[PDB]
Amino acid sequence: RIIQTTGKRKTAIARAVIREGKGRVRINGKPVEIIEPEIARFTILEPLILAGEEIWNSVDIDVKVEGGGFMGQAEAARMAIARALVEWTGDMSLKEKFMKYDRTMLVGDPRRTEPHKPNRSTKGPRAKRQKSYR
Amino acid sequence: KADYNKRKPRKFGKGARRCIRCGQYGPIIRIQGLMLCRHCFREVAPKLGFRKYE
Amino acid sequence: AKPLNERFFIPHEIKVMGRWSTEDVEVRDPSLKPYINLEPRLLPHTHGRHAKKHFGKANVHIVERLINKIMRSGGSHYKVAGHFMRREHRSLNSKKVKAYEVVKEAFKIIEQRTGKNPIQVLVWAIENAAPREDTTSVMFGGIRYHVAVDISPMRRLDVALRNIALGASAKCYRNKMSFAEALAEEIILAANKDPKSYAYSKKLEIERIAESSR
Amino acid sequence: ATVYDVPGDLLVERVAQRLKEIPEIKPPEWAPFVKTGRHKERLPEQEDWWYYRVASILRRVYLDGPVGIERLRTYYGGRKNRGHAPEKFYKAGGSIIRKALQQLEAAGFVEKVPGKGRVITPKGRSFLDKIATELKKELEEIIPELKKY
Amino acid sequence: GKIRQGFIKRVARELVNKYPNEFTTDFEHNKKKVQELTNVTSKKIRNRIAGYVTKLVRMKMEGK
Amino acid sequence: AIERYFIREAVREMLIDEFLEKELRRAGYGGLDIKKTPLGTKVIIFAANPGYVIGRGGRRIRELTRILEKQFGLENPQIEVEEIKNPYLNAKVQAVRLAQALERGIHFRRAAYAALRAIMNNGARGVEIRLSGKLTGERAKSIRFYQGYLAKVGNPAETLVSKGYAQALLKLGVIGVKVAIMPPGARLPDEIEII
Amino acid sequence: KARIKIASTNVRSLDEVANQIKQIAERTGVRMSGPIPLPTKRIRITTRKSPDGEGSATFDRWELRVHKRLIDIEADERAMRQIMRIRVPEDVTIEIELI
RNA sequence: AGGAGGUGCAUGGCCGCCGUCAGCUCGUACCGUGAGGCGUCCACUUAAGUGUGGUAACGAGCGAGACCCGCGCCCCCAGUUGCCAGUCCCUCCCGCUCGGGAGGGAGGCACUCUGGGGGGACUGCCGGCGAUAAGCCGGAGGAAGGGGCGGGCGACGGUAGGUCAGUAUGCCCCGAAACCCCCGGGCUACACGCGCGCUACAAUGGGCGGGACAAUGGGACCCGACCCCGAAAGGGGAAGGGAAUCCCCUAAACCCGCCCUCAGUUCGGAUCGCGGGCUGCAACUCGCCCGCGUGAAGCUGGAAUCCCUAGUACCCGCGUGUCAUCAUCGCGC
Ligand SMILES: [Zn+2]
Repeated sequence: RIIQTTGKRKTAIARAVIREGKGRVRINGKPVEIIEPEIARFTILEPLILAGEEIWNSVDIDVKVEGGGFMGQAEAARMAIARALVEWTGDMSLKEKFMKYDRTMLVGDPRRTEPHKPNRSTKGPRAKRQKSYR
Repeated sequence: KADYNKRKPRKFGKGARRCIRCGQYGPIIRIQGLMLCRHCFREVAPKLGFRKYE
Repeated sequence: AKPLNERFFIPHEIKVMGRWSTEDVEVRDPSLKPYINLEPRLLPHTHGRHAKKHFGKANVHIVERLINKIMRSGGSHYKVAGHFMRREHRSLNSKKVKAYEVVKEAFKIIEQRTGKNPIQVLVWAIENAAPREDTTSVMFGGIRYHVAVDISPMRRLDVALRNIALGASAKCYRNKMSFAEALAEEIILAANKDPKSYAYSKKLEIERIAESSR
Repeated sequence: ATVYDVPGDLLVERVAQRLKEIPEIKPPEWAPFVKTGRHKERLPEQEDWWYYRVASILRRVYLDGPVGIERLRTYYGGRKNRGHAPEKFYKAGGSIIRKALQQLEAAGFVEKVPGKGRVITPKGRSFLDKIATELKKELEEIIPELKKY
Repeated sequence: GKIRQGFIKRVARELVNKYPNEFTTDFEHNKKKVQELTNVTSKKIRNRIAGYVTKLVRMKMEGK
Repeated sequence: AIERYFIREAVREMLIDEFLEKELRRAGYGGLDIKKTPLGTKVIIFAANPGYVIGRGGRRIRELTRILEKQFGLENPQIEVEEIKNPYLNAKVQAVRLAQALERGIHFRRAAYAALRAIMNNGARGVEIRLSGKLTGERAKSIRFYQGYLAKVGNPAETLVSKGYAQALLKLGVIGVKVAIMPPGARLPDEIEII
Repeated sequence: KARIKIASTNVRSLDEVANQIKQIAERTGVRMSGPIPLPTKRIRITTRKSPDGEGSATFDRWELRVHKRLIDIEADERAMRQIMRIRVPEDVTIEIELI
């Protein structure tokens, strides 16, 4: 038995497969334990800690992430892992725990980049050159 | 012997490209081979089929 | 340099930074208690959310707010310690990893020096650096009058955090002291109430001016 | 264990230390007098930077093989300080990469697939896997969460 | 602001006037009925018309 | 690439259209279109006055074929003429006719009113004509005549409304004429009916 | 097998041509792979609006979109003869390959 | 004939601004001798002359709205040039293999993705305010709560606002010259004042070795993998790609280890010497690139002043337009 889930953030897409195993979570071929920076590692690891030790050791996950930066990839992996755990467990208690902790774990982030416009487009959409007057 | 009032063959530079519609230098839009002066392209694009959905 | 266990630290419980708990942290004043957030959260990182929502800062962890505050450049259009600190490409703005590391180091230093919870020390510093009265102009008839007014708890907290961050930046600026060391010193001095802390000095000055214009 | 199971920096430094004993891998006669890339400012501060570079190249061939000189140059490039002009990314010199790949091939750790690049020989795979497994065995005591992998 | 346009108001009023028994207080029903009984072609326009009609029926039931 | 062929065809038809309009402005030019066929290409041109387009003795058509072949590079072109579906509904022909009348010497006010009345008699939701230039004095000015329903701003305005512009070369300068017409049966999104 | 590449500046013409090909294929009874819509090629050109330099800078973004579809059809005499006579409107462009 | 010769105070066309402001008008009627007035006013509401009610007015047109494009969630169809999760075979590696990992084949489209058609969000519901309506502030649910978020579309008129040096064009002028070609020089000068930017005045760092992660676009005298030579710039051969098949393309900021430890310094990178290359018919006036050597102001800034409300500002790199070479530049990512 396997379960597949997907997560998206910025421009990063993460596809996660959850199965029964020894609790070895691997991301892009690397163990999750040696992921850097520490902030990204914690971001990826939060759902497992929330779920608990027994479930973490019971199930294992394999994740493939493409696109975006390190933070975006970590967030996408976090979302995919949370969805996979929720679906696999099938219980609503941990689902409510996830909702009250961070509502966006199961619901993706809809924010995207605002297109640039003239008058310093390279700077950004609302950025503009300063006037001189006199 | 009457070899004058002739334009030298130029392969590169601002003098090697003319606006087909009006015959101009600096600028010429040659994206996808348009070879169209910027003003002419601005006033002709709808006929060519470009749309401004921005 | 740092030990491999610390480099690859793996938390197992829901506590701030995965190292310090908030069970024993106490807030004395009732004004700031509702807004001072001690919710269990190991990653103080909410991204840009809660900015759109009005009064959405009341549900953001203290450490997240401090990290965001220190993630800046200092100076710009204001002078603290009578100097500008316009650092453009050397600033921490938009570098949450660096801000997080700075806060972690500062908390470690505070814990080592004091023997008490760094979050508790931060709460004491915020309490001692939170002003209570200010002066503002009011327009009646055809002329304006300076009048002393109260400060809402949210503004108290924001001013306290801003003062702490500016003080740390000022005393780390162009010196031998690291930014984390400066932040730890700022928090310790603010908690201890000695005028040496910029936050406490600014609170005293604001209160004195409020009394004068009262 | 596998190369994927351990941090890159520790594995590459260990691999360079091991490669120090391989007679085929020796610095070129111009190694003392050459910067690693056009974007760099001053010479390397390590008297044995050649072995570190060779180890990194071997790891890159292992992970992303087949690879070529141009792609390795792109990887080994970086930002440059152009002075008053804004900084820009630049590639690295190809001589170091070419010589390192030739030396690795002579040692037998790398074999060239025509028109595709350089892949890792089974000998090189065994070498890297052995070093990685000893490194993981060392790391297991320090951190006990890697025992299940 | 979310204020009904003149043509939306007039269309909803005339529809409810002509067909009093074909509209109820359920927006899901009202949108379908508006679609069948009118040649509207835009989701937003049809939705706004249906909402206004539902409000009209609610007021009628209230008796005002 | 694929886009090169499309861009080349568009440029070629634009050049041919402009040249043919310049050559046949007096024949109520309305437009043209091309169709590729295995033997070659067939171009059909809409003209309200075929007589002039055909010319006399089959000389103008021969010259036009020769030009469209050698100058513009079209391969094996077959030129055909057709009647305008509604001469009073397309602005380009009407603008050209009004410019021709202005050049002839008819007073601008009466000419504009006559053209506008003719358009609305032939059928149109709305019409709007602007004349700009040295009208009634050295100081230039712009005047507008309008009646009916017309749209100027929005996607319906850019799609449904048909626009045309022309310049009349008077003795003492140039006068710009702009014509906007709303064809009958155009339905705005605002107005809807009940079934 | 035969590869059909159809490109056009309007979606409806491509839809009609694909529907015609689908009708031919289903009438013949041979296996057909549904039209694969390749990524649309959108070319954008930004041009300064003003014909001179005076005035605040403002630009217009002209855009042209080309839509492409791919079809794979089992190669047989009757079907290939039946699809060689497609209407192929002026805007649509057709490319035939055999493999 | 030709004119990049004057005239934008003779013009057409397009563009900035007042202004994405909400205003500008018409038919009949009414008042005033008349210029004009009413509707278009008053109270509330809206981003809006947007809407409700009162009214000497009743109706309508152009603006606004509406409309079109893209983003965000779900459903149907489609599966190659796109994707590889399950299943089978082959090869290789490790702790010698309980177990684990990598590549290729057949195979699948399951997930991502591409692109056509649909659903969804409509103040829809609950409480409150407003008058019970116009509407407004919160809450539930939800991907998206209040114009869902960002764009295109700029009315009657004016601005003798800029453009004849983009095209068109009236009059005047040159008309063997102001017309047309060719060579050389200039537009690149330099006591000085100013606008907008890049680099910095360092530890919120410089250097060295190592370790990770994108997207938009472009590619036929074109992009160029891959191989060989060179210390770098760069040179020689050359597969595939007419581009979901190949290339530009393993970005930087960020992370780990070491040196530097507050100093005009291992900050700063101007200014100059020698030498080696690339493009170009031609490189001194007047191009760009790399090696060694050199090492000027600058240690945070007066009065004053500018941008920005969320994936926005800041920080940091990349694509393209200009292009034989040259990007501290405009437009986007
Ligand atoms: Zn032109």
